[PDB]
Amino acid sequence: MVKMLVLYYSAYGYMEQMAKAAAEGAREGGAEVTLKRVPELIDQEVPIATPGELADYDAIIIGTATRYGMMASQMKNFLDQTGGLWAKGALINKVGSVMVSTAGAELALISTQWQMQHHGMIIVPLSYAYREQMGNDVVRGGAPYGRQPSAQELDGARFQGRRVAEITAKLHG
Amino acid sequence: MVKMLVLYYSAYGYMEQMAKAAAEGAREGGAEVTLKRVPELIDQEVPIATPGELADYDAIIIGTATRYGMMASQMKNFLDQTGGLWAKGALINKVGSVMVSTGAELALISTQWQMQHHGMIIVPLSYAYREQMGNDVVRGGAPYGRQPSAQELDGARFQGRRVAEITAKLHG
Amino acid sequence: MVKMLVLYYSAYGYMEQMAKAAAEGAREGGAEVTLKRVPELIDQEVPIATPGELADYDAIIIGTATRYGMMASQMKNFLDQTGGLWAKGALINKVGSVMVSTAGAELALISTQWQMQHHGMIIVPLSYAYREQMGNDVVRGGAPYGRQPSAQELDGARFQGRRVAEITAKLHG
Amino acid sequence: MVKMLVLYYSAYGYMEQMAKAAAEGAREGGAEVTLKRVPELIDQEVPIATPGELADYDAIIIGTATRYGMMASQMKNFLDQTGGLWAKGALINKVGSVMVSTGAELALISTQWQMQHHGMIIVPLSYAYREQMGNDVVRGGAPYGRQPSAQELDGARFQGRRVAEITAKLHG
Ligand SMILES: Cc1cc2nc3c(=O)[nH]c(=O)nc-3n(C[C@H](O)[C@H](O)[C@H](O)COP(=O)(O)O)c2cc1C
Ligand SMILES: Cc1cc2nc3c(=O)[nH]c(=O)nc-3n(C[C@H](O)[C@H](O)[C@H](O)COP(=O)(O)O)c2cc1C
Ligand SMILES: Cc1cc2nc3c(=O)[nH]c(=O)nc-3n(C[C@H](O)[C@H](O)[C@H](O)COP(=O)(O)O)c2cc1C
Ligand SMILES: Cc1cc2nc3c(=O)[nH]c(=O)nc-3n(C[C@H](O)[C@H](O)[C@H](O)COP(=O)(O)O)c2cc1C
Ligand SMILES: [Cl-]
Ligand SMILES: [Cl-]
Ligand SMILES: [Cl-]
Ligand SMILES: [Cl-]
Repeated sequence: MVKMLVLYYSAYGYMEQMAKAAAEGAREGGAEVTLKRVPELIDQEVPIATPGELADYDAIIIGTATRYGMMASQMKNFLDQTGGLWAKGALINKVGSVMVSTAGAELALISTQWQMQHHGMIIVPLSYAYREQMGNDVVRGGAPYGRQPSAQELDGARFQGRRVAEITAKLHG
Repeated sequence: MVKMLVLYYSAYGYMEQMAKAAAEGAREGGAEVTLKRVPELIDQEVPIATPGELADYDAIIIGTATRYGMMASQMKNFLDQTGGLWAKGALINKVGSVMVSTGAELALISTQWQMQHHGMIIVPLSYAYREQMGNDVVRGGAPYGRQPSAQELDGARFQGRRVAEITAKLHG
Repeated sequence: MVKMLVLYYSAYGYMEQMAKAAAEGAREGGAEVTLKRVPELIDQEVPIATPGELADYDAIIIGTATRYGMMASQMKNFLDQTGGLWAKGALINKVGSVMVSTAGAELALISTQWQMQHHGMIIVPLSYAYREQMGNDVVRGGAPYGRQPSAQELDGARFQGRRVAEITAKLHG
Repeated sequence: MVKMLVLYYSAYGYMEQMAKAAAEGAREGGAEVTLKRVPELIDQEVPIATPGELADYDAIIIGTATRYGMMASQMKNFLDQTGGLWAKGALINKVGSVMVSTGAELALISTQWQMQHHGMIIVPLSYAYREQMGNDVVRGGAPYGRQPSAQELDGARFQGRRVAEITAKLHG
């Protein structure tokens, strides 16, 4: 099995739920998933991650709450202490993906993906067209969509997780 | 073999050379490569691409000249005519990569934005490796010194081959 | 009186209404306002603008519809033909401001403001804190807020226009 | 006189020199200038600034060193502690400007983002003038040639004075 790290920062519990969704989706993708959160400057049942352990995974999904469109200082400060890993090129060709929350945050997405790109990580974006197709799909199936994540957002997170998982699996097998 | 499109816009021939380098590297990666340029609004021997043919490739490398840090209008206007492909989701899970020439970070971000919204899998530059290269070629006995330098061309080749191999692994 | 140009691109009539609001607000700011739209690649009573006329105004407000978070090709193509003006430095120290529509578009705002910045134009941003204060204000006054622009958005546009106008007036008097 | 704060973060002394240049230029613009640096997480003779004092100035110039194209964490962490000032709207209509050192367009965009959301009036670089400068000093008889060059320092000074005069006009 490929190993995936779901690393998140949640200020109000939203991004945590999104992260759990992504992790579940990734487990359904046949990956060994570990859920962790970044240090502070809330579910304590979730272990706190270290910057140096990121090289121990084949894929890394980063999700973070946002403040007025920018990265949360916690996630950015966490990723800033991965200079050694960068110097080694330890994260090169590892699969990565980013989730952001505004509970629009394009700048945050760009910044997080910037830090991930400079590590040489392969980036898996959102499936936008599919995510707008989803409403029509669930309408056809007989169950239309309609601070706390909706069903559509969670489904999107799950799908994202599984997609990243399968892609990683393809890259290792 | 996986099929790759090296699509470029060059205002003065720089990005054309970079594109040829990338295409060569991709050929060395065991990929079937097609080199094409976007329409205007100088090498006429290089075929002009159509927006709708992008779905016919397993991987797409986009290189563009930049103006004061932004995307060239040609490339953006070309990519703006892929609305149908987006609606179909024709480019989802296709491997992509971006080269930019003049710093032009904003252009990189915009091009990668358009490629991301198509759901394309993005392959970035190997930055740490790109600083390692100087020391490498110094150890080898051949240090690096309008027209791309040897280091930049080698970087383009490496990028192309990397994308090629990644695509091959994703399709094999 | 200071002269202001309200230049806009509207695909579906939203940004046009926002632009009219901004223009009215600017007139209330004591400025001589001219409303224009960029060429195509819809109110034909509104004159089409030329790239070279931008130097004839003390202030320029740019509003544009957005496509998946990016600038509309019309506005960008229009601003791309102002190379001569840039070469002269004709727009240096002229007051500028940007409105964007998604009928979030942070990247579009950044790009438009990028083109305006490289001309050396003085940038007047949105009054964010005031714009969230506005709801509470109109609630206190006895008239709470609640494809087609809402009352709050139009009021924001008007306020923006007047603010830009007064700032420009201060810079010329 | 209008009051201006030149707030900077320097990792290796470059942005410190740029900041001194900007402060000098602003003094020549008839402004009362205070030079300060952000806290850490080398010149101890330069006073350390507090997040809440930013409202005491008519104009604020922010200069910061950059790391791989992004904002330095120090400056961003400092500006993140101005939530109260934002809630009050204390920095609305105050004149602002940004200098960045290494291309670092993303850092410029982020810093200007934080300054914009405070409602600060933004004064950019004079780019066309900054390419005019070389030809100017060539005509004058003194062509330009880790430590900022004469052209960069002159640019910093010009920026400072420009911001100063603009602020003075906005308060006069
Ligand atoms: C996530 C991340 C990405 C980085 N990307 C680059 C890079 O693209 N180019 C580079 O020269 N250094 C990069 N670095 C290294 C830093 O920019 C910095 O040069 C290094 O950590 C040493 O910094 P210092 O000696 O000034 O403390 C990166 C570091 C991190 C943590
Ligand atoms: C490169 C590209 C990316 C696009 N990404 C999105 C997207 O992420 N979400 C979306 O709703 N539409 C997306 N579109 C579709 C456009 O937003 C637009 O709706 C389409 O071109 C037709 O719109 P129009 O009739 O207003 O011209 C994209 C189109 C292109 C060409
Ligand atoms: C809105 C705008 C902003 C520009 N900003 C810059 C700039 O910051 N630096 C620069 O060298 N040229 C700038 N230019 C000029 C163009 O980048 C370009 O160099 C010039 O128009 C001539 O281009 P060409 O000879 O390749 O056609 C700007 C042009 C426009 C229209
Ligand atoms: C520099 C800066 C800019 C801010 N801009 C905005 C803004 O544009 N809109 C907004 O709602 N809050 C803005 N804020 C407030 C923060 O988003 C945040 O709500 C505030 O710091 C308190 O949030 P917290 O309790 O979640 O930490 C800004 C704060 C700072 C420091
Ligand atoms: Cl959250
Ligand atoms: Cl070129
Ligand atoms: Cl519109
Ligand atoms: Cl420095």
